Amino acid sequence: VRSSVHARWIVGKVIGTKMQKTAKVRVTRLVLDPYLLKYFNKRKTYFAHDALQQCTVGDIVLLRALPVPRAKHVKHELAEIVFKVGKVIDPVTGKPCAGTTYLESPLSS
Amino acid sequence: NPWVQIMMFKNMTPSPFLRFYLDSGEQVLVDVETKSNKEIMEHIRKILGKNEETLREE
Amino acid sequence: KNVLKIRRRKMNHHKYRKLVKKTRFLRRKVQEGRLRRKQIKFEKDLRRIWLKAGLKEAPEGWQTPKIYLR
Amino acid sequence: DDPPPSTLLKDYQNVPGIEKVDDVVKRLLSLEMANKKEMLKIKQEQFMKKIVANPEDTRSLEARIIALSVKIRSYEEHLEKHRKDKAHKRYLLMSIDQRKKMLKNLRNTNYDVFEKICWGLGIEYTFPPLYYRRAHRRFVTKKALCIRVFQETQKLKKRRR
Amino acid sequence: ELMAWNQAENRRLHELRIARLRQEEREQEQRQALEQARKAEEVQAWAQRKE
Amino acid sequence: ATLNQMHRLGPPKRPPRKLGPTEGRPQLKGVVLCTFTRK
RNA sequence: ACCACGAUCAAAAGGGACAAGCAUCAAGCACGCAGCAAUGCAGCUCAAAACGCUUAGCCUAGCCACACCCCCACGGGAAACAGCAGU
Ligand SMILES: NC(=O)c1ccc[n+]([C@@H]2O[C@H](COP(=O)([O-])OP(=O)(O)OC[C@H]3O[C@@H](n4cnc5c(N)ncnc54)[C@H](O)[C@@H]3O)[C@@H](O)[C@H]2O)c1
Ligand SMILES: [K+]
Ligand SMILES: [Mg+2]
Ligand SMILES: [Mg+2]
Ligand SMILES: [Mg+2]
Ligand SMILES: [Mg+2]
Ligand SMILES: [Mg+2]
Ligand SMILES: [Mg+2]
Ligand SMILES: [Mg+2]
Repeated sequence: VRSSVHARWIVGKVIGTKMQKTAKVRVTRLVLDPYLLKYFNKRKTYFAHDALQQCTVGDIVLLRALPVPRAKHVKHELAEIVFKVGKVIDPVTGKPCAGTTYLESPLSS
Repeated sequence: NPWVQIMMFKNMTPSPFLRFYLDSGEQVLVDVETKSNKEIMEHIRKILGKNEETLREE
Repeated sequence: KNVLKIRRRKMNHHKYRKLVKKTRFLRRKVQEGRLRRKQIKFEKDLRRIWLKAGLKEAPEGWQTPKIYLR
Repeated sequence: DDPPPSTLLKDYQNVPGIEKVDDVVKRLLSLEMANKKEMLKIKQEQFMKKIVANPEDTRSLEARIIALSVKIRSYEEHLEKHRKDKAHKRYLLMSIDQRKKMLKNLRNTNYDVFEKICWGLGIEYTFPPLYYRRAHRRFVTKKALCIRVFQETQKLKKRRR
Repeated sequence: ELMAWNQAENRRLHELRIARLRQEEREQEQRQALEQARKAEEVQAWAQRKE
Repeated sequence: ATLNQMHRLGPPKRPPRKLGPTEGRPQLKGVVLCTFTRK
């Protein structure tokens, strides 16, 4: 009722930024193999409107469905950047981190 | 939950955590460090799982 | 180990090398005709492309190189 | 640029009173009277001081990148003279691939240090190709023709409109 | 109500994390002091041999 | 094969059954051209 | 309902999903994006199988496709049982 786009909220990795104000994002879902009964990753490509062109290749982003498609393949918009590439902020503690190590200690604050 | 997009990330933060994105746009953060898998299941079932009453009604 | 299989491989290979020696000249003509036809096919595919695009002729200055002639 | 030959060895630079010695001793304890390895060590120390936050920590990814960059420069200098040294060509290519992997990890983990490493060492990071397939004569010629035909189609469309 | 409960649980786990991190920092301080003394001794020996 | 390889390859693809002299038909009508004997 | 408020049913349009074999079909050749437009950028799909050839009505309270042929049917070939009985 709010949108004609099937996928409403999706999380992906940005794999392309060569289009103006548009980010090419790779979204992985878990699909059960009918024979092996094991979950494997299935990939799909989405084009997300990035008005400010703040997306970099490799960062994890959240995409929200547009009310209607603004182009043939652009049906989504960048709601936020969940993880900036190489600039991750730990949501649990709110401190910068490099991989599994704290760049700034939680105790310091 | 076949229609819920589940995605995994490895060695990106010093501590493990779960994040749920809701249709309203609200985000639920669950810290799971020091917790057993059964505890995580119970917690997520309690906070975002349908209760048995709704399942029996369905 | 299978010495029959290796001896069968030897006989098959030796017989094959006799055939190519006997018909070496006929093979060369077949190969050159095949290369001619393959070049013609490549040119036809290129022409199909610029015809479907809309151009009535080839792109200006373009000449289909001979990529198969030795 | 290489360190000047008068520079002291890495192990003989903090010795007390090393400036109060004779000129002959200074020459003997300099890069002029040493193999290329000491000179590469001096490059590594200089790069560490110029780039990394803690020059003493050789265990960081940035330090490993600097060391492998020095090694790659040494291999390239060797191969300029030794064109037919296949083993050293292999070593150079393998080291380049390893440095690319380390740079990818650094970019994924610490972007600020990644930028500092890229600027300091003059490394231009490139993303890997998506597909690995031979570009034979037929494909290359066909792709060139397709690009030309697209250009001509664009010109004609501009003329029509 | 459930969201508020989850947030409270997160805060409790954060307090426990702070306590554990403080203990780890104290132990790290002690160990680092020990190895720093050892490195200083090694540096002194290295410098003596060079002199 | 590993589970990943099995998932990649997928279910076994059985080649189509070979058609015999009757071409998958019970019987066939025919006209005799010549009769003879074989050893 | 018919006074519509709306329910039921269900086209066109938009999003998603959706058969089999062959990779000795490996590249497709304009397949994208941004801007009110003017126009600008050079991009888009693809070994997680694009593009292509071949096979087959299907997921059966039923559904899809066809209604002699040229996909279609202004038009042409031409004069139509793939309705029942029948030849
Ligand atoms: N074909 C690619 O360009 C490509 C790109 C990314 C990943 N891969 C991965 O490589 C594996 C092999 O794929 P395949 O059986 O279809 O190739 P293949 O062996 O059947 O050969 C076809 C093409 O794939 C290339 N190829 C083969 N092995 C590769 C590899 N390990 N990495 C990259 N390219 C490779 C070959 O150069 C060739 O051009 C797969 O797991 C695939 O996910 C392949
Ligand atoms: K028809
Ligand atoms: Mg419809
Ligand atoms: Mg293959
Ligand atoms: Mg063949
Ligand atoms: Mg049929
Ligand atoms: Mg009929
Ligand atoms: Mg018809
Ligand atoms: Mg009838």
